[PDB]
Amino acid sequence: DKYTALIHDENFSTLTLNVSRYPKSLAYWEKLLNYIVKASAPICKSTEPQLLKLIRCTYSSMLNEFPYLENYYIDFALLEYKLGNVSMSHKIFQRGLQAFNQRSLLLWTSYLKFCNNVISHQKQLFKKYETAEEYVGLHFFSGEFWDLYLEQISSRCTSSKKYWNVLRKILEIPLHSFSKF
Amino acid sequence: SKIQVAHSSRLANLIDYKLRVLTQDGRVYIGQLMAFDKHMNLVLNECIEERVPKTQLDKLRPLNIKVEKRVLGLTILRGEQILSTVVEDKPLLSKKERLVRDKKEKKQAQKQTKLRKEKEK
Amino acid sequence: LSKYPDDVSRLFKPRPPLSYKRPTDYPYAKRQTNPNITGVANLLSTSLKHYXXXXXXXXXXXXXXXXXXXXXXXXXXXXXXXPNVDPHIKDTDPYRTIFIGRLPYDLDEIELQKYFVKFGEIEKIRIVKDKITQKSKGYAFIVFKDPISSKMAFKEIGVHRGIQIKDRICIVDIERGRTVKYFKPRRLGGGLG
Amino acid sequence: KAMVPPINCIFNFLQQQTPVTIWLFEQIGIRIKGKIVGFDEFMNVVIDEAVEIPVNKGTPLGKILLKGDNITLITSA
Amino acid sequence: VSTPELKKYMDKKILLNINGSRKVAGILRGYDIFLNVVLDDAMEINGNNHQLGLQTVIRGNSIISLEALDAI
Amino acid sequence: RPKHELSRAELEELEEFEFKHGPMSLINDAMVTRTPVIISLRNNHKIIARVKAFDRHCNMVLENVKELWTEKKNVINRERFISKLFLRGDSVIVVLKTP
Amino acid sequence: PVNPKPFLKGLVNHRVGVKLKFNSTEYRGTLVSTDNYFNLQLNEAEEFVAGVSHGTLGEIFIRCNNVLYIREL
Amino acid sequence: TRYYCEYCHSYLTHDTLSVRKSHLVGKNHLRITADYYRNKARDIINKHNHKRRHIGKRSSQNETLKVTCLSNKEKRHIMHVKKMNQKELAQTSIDTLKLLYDGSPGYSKVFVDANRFDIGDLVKASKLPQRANESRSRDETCESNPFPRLNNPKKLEPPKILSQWSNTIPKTSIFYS
Amino acid sequence: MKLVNFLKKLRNEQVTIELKNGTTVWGTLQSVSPQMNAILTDVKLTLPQSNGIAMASLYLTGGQQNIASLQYINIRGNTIRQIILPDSLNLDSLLVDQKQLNSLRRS
Amino acid sequence: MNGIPVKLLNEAQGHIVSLELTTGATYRGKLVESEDSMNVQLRDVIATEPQGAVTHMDQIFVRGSQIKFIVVPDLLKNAPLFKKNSSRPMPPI
RNA sequence: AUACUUACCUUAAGAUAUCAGAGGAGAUCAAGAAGUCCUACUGAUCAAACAUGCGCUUCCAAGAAGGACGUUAAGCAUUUAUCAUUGAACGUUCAUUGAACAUUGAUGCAAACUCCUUGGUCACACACACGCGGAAGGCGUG
Ligand SMILES: [Zn+2]
Repeated sequence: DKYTALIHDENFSTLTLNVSRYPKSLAYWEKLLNYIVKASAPICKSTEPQLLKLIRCTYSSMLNEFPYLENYYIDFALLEYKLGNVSMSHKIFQRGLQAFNQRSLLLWTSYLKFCNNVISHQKQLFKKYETAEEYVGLHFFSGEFWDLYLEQISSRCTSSKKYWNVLRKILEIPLHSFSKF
Repeated sequence: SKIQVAHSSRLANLIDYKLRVLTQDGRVYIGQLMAFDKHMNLVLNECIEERVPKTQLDKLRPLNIKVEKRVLGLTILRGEQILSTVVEDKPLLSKKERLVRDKKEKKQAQKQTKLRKEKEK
Repeated sequence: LSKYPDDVSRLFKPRPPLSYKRPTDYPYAKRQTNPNITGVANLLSTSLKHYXXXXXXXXXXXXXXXXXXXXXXXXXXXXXXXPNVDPHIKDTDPYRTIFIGRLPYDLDEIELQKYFVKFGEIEKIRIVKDKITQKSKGYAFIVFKDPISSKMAFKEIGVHRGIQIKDRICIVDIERGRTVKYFKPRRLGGGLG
Repeated sequence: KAMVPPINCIFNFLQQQTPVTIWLFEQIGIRIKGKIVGFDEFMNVVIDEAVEIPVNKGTPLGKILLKGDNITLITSA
Repeated sequence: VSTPELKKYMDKKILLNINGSRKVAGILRGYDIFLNVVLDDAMEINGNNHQLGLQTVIRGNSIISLEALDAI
Repeated sequence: RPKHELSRAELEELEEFEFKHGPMSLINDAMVTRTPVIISLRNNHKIIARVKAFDRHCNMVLENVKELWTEKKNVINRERFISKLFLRGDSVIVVLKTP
Repeated sequence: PVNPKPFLKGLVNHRVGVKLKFNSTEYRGTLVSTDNYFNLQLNEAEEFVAGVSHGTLGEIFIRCNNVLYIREL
Repeated sequence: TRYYCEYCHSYLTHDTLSVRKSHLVGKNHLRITADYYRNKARDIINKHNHKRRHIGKRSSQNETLKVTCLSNKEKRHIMHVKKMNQKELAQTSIDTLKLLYDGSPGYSKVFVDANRFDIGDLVKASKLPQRANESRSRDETCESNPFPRLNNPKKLEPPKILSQWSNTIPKTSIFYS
Repeated sequence: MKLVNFLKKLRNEQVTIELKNGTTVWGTLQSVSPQMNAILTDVKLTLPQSNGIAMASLYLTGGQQNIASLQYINIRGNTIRQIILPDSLNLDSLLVDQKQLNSLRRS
Repeated sequence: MNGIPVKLLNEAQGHIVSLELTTGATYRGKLVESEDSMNVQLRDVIATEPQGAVTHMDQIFVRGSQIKFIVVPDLLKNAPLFKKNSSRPMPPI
């Protein structure tokens, strides 16, 4: 009922017209965002499926309208995650990475901090870090990415040998926070 | 495994031994029992859990057996879904070492009670 | 994170999420025991093909104890059917008899008189002995001459029931061998206290 | 509102004498439909006018002391 | 002996997985010391839907687990 | 009456009276008159034997056990003689007693 | 009104029917006696393998475990 | 009956659920608790291995190298320095991307720690009871900060350097500020 | 009246044990627990003709190289289905139950 | 009362545990509150179905008698519950 | 540390060897209960700890045992990578709509390298037969 209650509120309609008149005005679209989610409930599976399809399609039009939004990639992927549908959240961050031609570190560190908790299979999970590493490892402020990777490869392996490889790989790279490593 | 388990020992005497407890599923848990109870809820330190797959089960039929191990570490297994436990490794420290260690633990415990009596004064 | 930051972050730092693949057990739809259960009525033939029965002999070992207990109780009841005809008991009034028991062995009858003459004149006194040992058993029967000093000897404050006759506390009753309706002695399942 | 615990709910459900789609434990179990005429603590439930219907022509059974553990689920049809 | 701690779920739409594939969604009207569970508006979800009457009560033997679909 | 509410040390006698004059009177009969009974078990093992003891749990000692079952794949019926057995009552489905 | 113990007391001396847990097997006989644990002792019982008689059994004893319900005929 | 709390070394006179919950949430219990767990870890890290080191039995040993011992004060000082440095390296995380994405349109939903939806309801629920006396949230849009270099942000912080090798830097940077 | 006490009279006696699984076990009883957790040294255990769960539960218990020879097996009570005593043993001696005797004298 | 293992489960409150269920499902998440009867309540739960999928519950409450085991974190290896000789400071009166 | 206030809670039961006698509880009815109960009483069995033996038995040094939650490694072989509705072309293909991890995987077969942790790398001796103290168990005695 709160779906239809959102429809029949005039605030949503006026602001909807404001926005659909103007695509690349971000600040209109931000109020569109804030109205939809803040006017909605605490978002769980109990909420109405029409409203959830609305939030999904809303961010999909957003994200395909402004493809260089890191934070709204994270916001759609995590809000979509809280419902469940982990496989879709993987598809979402991978759509984001494909929009950043698999670069730019923030999507990487957050996808990967996410991916620690989701994916279980070690060889593959480290392979995913490796594909991440050849794309955004050399990045100058990429210290958080490595720190993530080093704490991780310290956690799962038993032999230290795989960890020494990465330590010897760090210090060659000109990182910003080299000095922690 | 030629381990020669104590012919007159049960659970409380089996403490800190490395067990190979086996369940209703046929999964095996391997690790140091550090505690049990009346219902046979075990803790199992550094535990590794091994299955055989359905496919390797064909080779097991009437040999090298690709057992699948996941590593459960400190787990605390239940007395409902088990079958039977055996003993796989003896503990690290021998009977004299365990005995002297228990002596030291008891002396330290009596000392802590003396310190409680001192702070109570 | 939980309440305190330090060890929740650093010390505990739990397990990797764990690798999953395909189980061995059955995924609930078929956890069954045995729905194809036997149809016993065929086996009513095969017991004829099974064809003596061995002696149980342990229930016999318990049944010996049970039958011996019932037989000893029946011998008791045979002693229960088998006290007016008795020559030890004097045909006086039952209401003027006082019973004493828990008596020390070496207690002399003149001392029994001496402790008992305080209330009434005593008619007669029978202290009960074994007939084969002739040790004093430990109980005696007194008839006074009146009922009221037998009753005052039954009423016990500062007096008999609790008096220390030869450095031992004794027990002091009205005679109930003649008086009350259902009385059996110790041998016959009864007795008091 | 308030709490409606299972013991008091089945007693309310016993007074009202409404029809019952009662289910069973696993694939063998056959969905019984009846009217409750009484229960116990062990959830042995004597049900009245029973009709058993196989898992997806239901046949009557009369009145039944149904055993407690085999029950999965009480409903009002 | 101890009554379960479903007090937070007292009016919130929960989803039992019952037995291994039965999945029932209702509102937790009650619980006893055995996790016998009184649900309102049970709506059994098959992966097709089937509604289950006004009130229902489900055996605490058959119940494996339950999720809060409603926010807390 | 409730089980705690009975007492201590009545409880044994109340079980024993429940044994003599309850549903147990088939296993009561079988041990005292040594007639062979037919236990059907959960794993299709029909058992033809004479009963030595009873339990609250229907743990049953059995003497000169015939046992017999059915290998259905065709069918070979296999039998085994087991002279002194101690059988837990959990497997025991139905105790039939022949006259 | 009625509970399983009053219905079971009144059930005594009747041609009872017993569905076991398994649906393969059902015993139609006269009910002799029942405990507090609801064990069942019966007389001259009749098998039914998925419905059809494989014989008449005699005096018979089912454990409380395996029986799914008992009915009055 | 009695619930012995091994940390507090006190008792609960009769176990029930509510005194357990109220005790395990109790600040005294949490303090002695945290002291103990820290304490076990610092014991196990402090405790030397001291293996048996079964010495084998063995010409080419012609070279001899000088060992380097230290003073007992020097030992205790360098051990204290290493203790402090281990404690730093474990605790320290890397800020950067918080300070990097400060002005961002959705920084205040994503990095502000309980607006994320995934971990979000935790930090509200993990908030302690605040019985004693004495957020940049989703409302933030693009038009809050239109032009970040109008109202001066602080520069990017200069990167950190080992003091052990702080003497070996490039003296005299090109291009003074 | 419980019969576990019967088994408690059977330390150092050589039985076989068939389990609810179908595992067959040969080897002496060292003791038995209150709820019949029977501990058994000098086991060799066999699986008659098959159950895949029982195949796994057999092989994985070490020393398989299908008789598996094991030094020491504790077996849980709710796994023990039936237990075959030696035929040399006299049942008339053991079922006497000094506790049940004393209880008869207690009555 | 309890005995050592369910006392340990009472100890590991609010820390990342992993449960197998009898169905083969291995829930994983923070442990809100365990009971003595091993009914355990969990938060931020990531679930592995028997089919091989993975999902995310927020707030699960799994019943005790379908737990296959539970894994607590490693450090509880060193726990004062396991100390065999810790003497009791004069029980209450 | 002390005070005050609030919230919560206050008792599952029994036994600690077993069997047979000595004596007691010297059994409240005409010489006696039966039994049951206790014991620094005795006798027998059992359990636990300690000590000693066993001309006990087995295991203890580049390799042997165990592991890799490592690689070579996309090594080689095989298999699989949604359903429903509608339209069109000759069961298939394409398009639209609606619903719900991973291919460099997964499974099988190995093989090799590297690495890891443990152990009396003991004492004696280096020779032509047919030792003490370690570690684990079994038995015996006290
Ligand atoms: Zn505490």
